[PDB]
Amino acid sequence: GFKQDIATIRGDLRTYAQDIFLAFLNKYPDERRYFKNYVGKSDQELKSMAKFGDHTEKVFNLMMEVADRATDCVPLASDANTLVQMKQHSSLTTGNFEKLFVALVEYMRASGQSFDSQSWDRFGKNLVSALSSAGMK
Amino acid sequence: GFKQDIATIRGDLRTYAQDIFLAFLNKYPDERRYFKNYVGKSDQELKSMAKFGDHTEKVFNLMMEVADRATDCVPLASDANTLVQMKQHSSLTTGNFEKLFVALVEYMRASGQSFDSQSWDRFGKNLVSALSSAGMK
Ligand code: HEM
Ligand code: HEM
Repeated sequence: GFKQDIATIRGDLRTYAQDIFLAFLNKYPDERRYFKNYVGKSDQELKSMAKFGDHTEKVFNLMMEVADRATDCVPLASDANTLVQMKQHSSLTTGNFEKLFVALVEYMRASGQSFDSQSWDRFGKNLVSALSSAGMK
Repeated sequence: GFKQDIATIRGDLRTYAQDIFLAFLNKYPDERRYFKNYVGKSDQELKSMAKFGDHTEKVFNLMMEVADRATDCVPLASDANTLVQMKQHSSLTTGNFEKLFVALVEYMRASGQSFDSQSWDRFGKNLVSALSSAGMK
């Protein structure tokens, strides 16, 4: 289920983080604009970039922490606030977060693994509602 | 579902509040110790006590608001905080609340209405979880 999924992703965090983030960037090309050093690079080129692996891993590490702290897939208000006031997110709207989770859910469904995709869909929706109440447009 | 259940209970609150609270007290006789004037009385006698109906209704008026304010059966941290800080609850532990929901879920399953008993069970567990986080033993 949801808790096992967190253990699965953490077990090979580097791999899952890179593949899911690329799935996100290629599904929503407009999103790459927020990350100027990823522009004009193929998937393999990015997988070779030290900063790419490190950053994506850090993004997913925090996502897993938030997911582990949640109750019945509902994130803590404090975690939502933390994501909203991070300077790196100053610019962002809930729309950007919805797209990430759509790509994440689609990735899980398309993989071979037995992820609890329904819970992740729920988690993403609840997280987006939480960002909204936290003041994100 | 859960949201419709809130509307159903609100539509005949006094009746539902008394029957469920009576179900609670009769399943757990020991819990009546927290309510001084309820010992040694039959159900019909309690229902004729103005104080019994007035307080049970107020208890359910608030319970429905907490449920209404919840996201995915997960109550707001602030509502959990209010329940723990209420002076009338200074001597309670999460066990008392757990028993109340066991009785409430049993009541719904035994009735003939189409209540979403599974959701109320989840709500009860998540609320107990929230009470513990708010400092309740
Ligand atoms: C709830 C999901 C998300 C989490 C947990 C998260 C987490 C993080 C973290 C921890 C960092 C700092 C990285 C470091 O330490 O170097 C970061 C940076 C950043 N995030 Fe997020 N993020 C999320 C969603 C998003 C979304 C949806 C966007 C926009 C499509 C976004 C855009 C950025 C950008 C532009 C940076 C700075 C760029 C960089 O580090 O190269 N993030 N994020
Ligand atoms: C989350 C479920 C609960 C809610 C929303 C709730 C709500 C309330 C409210 C609003 C009052 C004040 C009523 C007034 O104005 O007189 C009250 C009083 C009280 N509650 Fe609770 N309560 C809950 C659970 C419990 C439990 C599980 C117990 C322990 C069996 C309990 C014991 C009491 C007592 C002893 C009083 C004061 C005695 C009395 O009013 O006659 N409550 N509660």
